[PDB]
Amino acid sequence: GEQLNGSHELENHQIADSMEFGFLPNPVAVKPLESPFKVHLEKLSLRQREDMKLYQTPLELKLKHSTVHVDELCPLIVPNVAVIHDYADWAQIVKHWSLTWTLCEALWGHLKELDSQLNEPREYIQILERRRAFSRWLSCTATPQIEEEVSLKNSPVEAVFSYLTGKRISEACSLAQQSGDHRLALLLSQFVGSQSVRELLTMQLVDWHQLQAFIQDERLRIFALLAGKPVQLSEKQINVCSQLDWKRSLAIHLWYLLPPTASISRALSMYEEAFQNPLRDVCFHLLKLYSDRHDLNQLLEPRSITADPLDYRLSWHLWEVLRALNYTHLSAQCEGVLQASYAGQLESEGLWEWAIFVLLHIDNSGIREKAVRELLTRHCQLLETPKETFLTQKLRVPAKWIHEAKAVRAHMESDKH
Amino acid sequence: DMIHDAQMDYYGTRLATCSSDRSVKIFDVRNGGQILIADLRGHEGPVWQVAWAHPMYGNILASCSYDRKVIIWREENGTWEKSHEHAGHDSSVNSVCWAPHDYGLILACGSSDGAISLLTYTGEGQWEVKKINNAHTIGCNAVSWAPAVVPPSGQKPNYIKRFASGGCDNLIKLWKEEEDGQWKEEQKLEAHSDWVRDVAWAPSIGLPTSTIASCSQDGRVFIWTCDDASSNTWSPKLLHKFNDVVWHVSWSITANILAVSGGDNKVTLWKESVDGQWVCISDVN
Repeated sequence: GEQLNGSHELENHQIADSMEFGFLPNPVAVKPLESPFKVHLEKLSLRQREDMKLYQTPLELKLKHSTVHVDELCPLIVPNVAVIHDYADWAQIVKHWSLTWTLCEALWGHLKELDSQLNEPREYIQILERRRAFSRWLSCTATPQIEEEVSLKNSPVEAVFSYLTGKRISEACSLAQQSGDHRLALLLSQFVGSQSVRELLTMQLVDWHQLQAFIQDERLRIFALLAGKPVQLSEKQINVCSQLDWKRSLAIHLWYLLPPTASISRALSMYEEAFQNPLRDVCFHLLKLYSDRHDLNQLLEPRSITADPLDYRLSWHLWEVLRALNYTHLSAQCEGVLQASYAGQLESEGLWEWAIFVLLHIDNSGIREKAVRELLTRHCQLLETPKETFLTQKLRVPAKWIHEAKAVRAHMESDKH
Repeated sequence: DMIHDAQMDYYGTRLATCSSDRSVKIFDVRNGGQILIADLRGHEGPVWQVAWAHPMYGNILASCSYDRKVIIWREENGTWEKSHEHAGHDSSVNSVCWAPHDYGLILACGSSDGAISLLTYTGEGQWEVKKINNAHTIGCNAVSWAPAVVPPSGQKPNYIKRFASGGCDNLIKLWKEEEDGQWKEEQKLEAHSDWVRDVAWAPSIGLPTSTIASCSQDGRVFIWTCDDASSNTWSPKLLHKFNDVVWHVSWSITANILAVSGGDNKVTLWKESVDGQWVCISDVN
């Protein structure tokens, strides 16, 4: 009768069963038939994927940089000195990830000029320095690619070209000298010279491509470079695009385009307009963001809705540095949204302390208060045990809030006051 | 044999459970290890869902059942006795839920007779029960509370006190505590082609864009949305459809990740992309 009775219950209930709901500190539990409870404490997978984050010391160091001023009621970050540069220490130089942070730093992070100067030219000098670092870095990545190609090249002239891609004028000049291409060698030294020599050279190319039954393919390429507009001119090294890394080509533009006339941003933009890059390539998107200086935010949203090359963490870190730096301007709401999911991604990890810290950089006071409050009380037990964790409450959590959550803990604990 | 619902305690310390054997077991999870603590038996029929009250009222846990009765078990020094019981419905009671701790200590129960009781607590062992007859046509399965939202004086605000609820009629009716004293059905939501199984009122990350999820026999999961405060507009959007029924749905707290339980004994996780379309982040188990 029990058997019949049970079946009776099921059909009316229309019961088939599986069950799952979020647990209070966002985990998931479903029915294990294997566990004795018949419930499984599922460690929610952490989307957040980054070694240093787990380590407590980075969080502490990170706090020192920030200056927390109260909101009116709650906390809020006011000065922040976070730099993409900082992250590098906590990363393998080899890792591509380090590359993204490093490049982002060279472009984005503020550059300091120790030497005193008159004033206005400082901007001029500073750009050169930044340009110098940036161009140098690109050469690092390109280097294996270029060198491999040169080793295979069966000519004297092509390599002289290849060295130039390397951004090594001197070696190319030397090779030219050795090759007997004496005249070319002299012209080569002109490179890195924004001089108006470009016009004469373009003239030479024009004259050639208006007759010139014969000119070496590579010699022309070198001339295309001195012209200053390598890929935006007629006798384009656009075709080269298939052959070399997009990055490799970008360097040529950066190195010879016309450094003085245009700013680093506009210049990079100039190159970018010419070629379309993999959407997925992270390194590439960063350049877009850099170049996009006038709609950085506007580009950011489309980067978001296209690929996920940017990790959740990076997006947040990027927004925060730029904002604090006054390097760029970003939507308060967009900035918060970026923060929220980061704060959440951290929470899922169980890194409540770190998660709380991030929550602080939230423009919306109402949202911040709710978010921080909810977390503090729920989690109050863990937050107490270490100084690093001590400092966390020390950040700017209101005193009432701290004890208040504590009180609730007591009632539950059944040991009060 | 087979459990039905099991929910972790606030402060993640205990873990109440209930299965079709009419037994409400409270385990304890310190360090990841499960350890029973009491087997509260008392239902003439299998227990369905179970919910922990807010530690602000001591340590309470309520469980409903197919026995048409609902039980509330208090705790006084290890003394897990039931301080109150309530059999105000004629048919089984598919679900229970507690109102956000600020409204007070209110408990919502949806039966299978198509009703909905609401136990409010008073000074002592007393409980008034404002009830809602014929709330759903063939019965009710889900009951979820709308997140406590705050609206120059010494007063604790009067909240909009809403709470959704799906049922056997396919409608997911929302509800509201009228200023005078009784609840009324602010709106209906008919997007499901068969029984609504569960309905979960996502918690507001302070954000005003309140959402709500539902799953039903048809095997579709909708995430109904409200574009702004005070505009009676709930525009459903389809999460996904499986060829088999979906039994439960729950919201992860921060990200608003949906745990979709149902279909092939499998449970799925979903997060709404920067694009608006919802995706499956992974497969559990």
